[PDB]
Amino acid sequence: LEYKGECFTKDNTCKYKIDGKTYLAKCPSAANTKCEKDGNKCTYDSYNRKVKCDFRH
Repeated sequence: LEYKGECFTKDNTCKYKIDGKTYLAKCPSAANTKCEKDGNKCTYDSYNRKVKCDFRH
């Protein structure tokens, strides 16, 4: 199951939490996966080691 993580402002940044220790993740600069406001939604896939960010409302 995808991990629950958040993203940062347009500065392109993401922080996810994992059982045991917490780590940080980076998101793409794509306007489709970018962040207009810090604290937006974010996701990190360990299967593909790819981190995708999404924003809504």
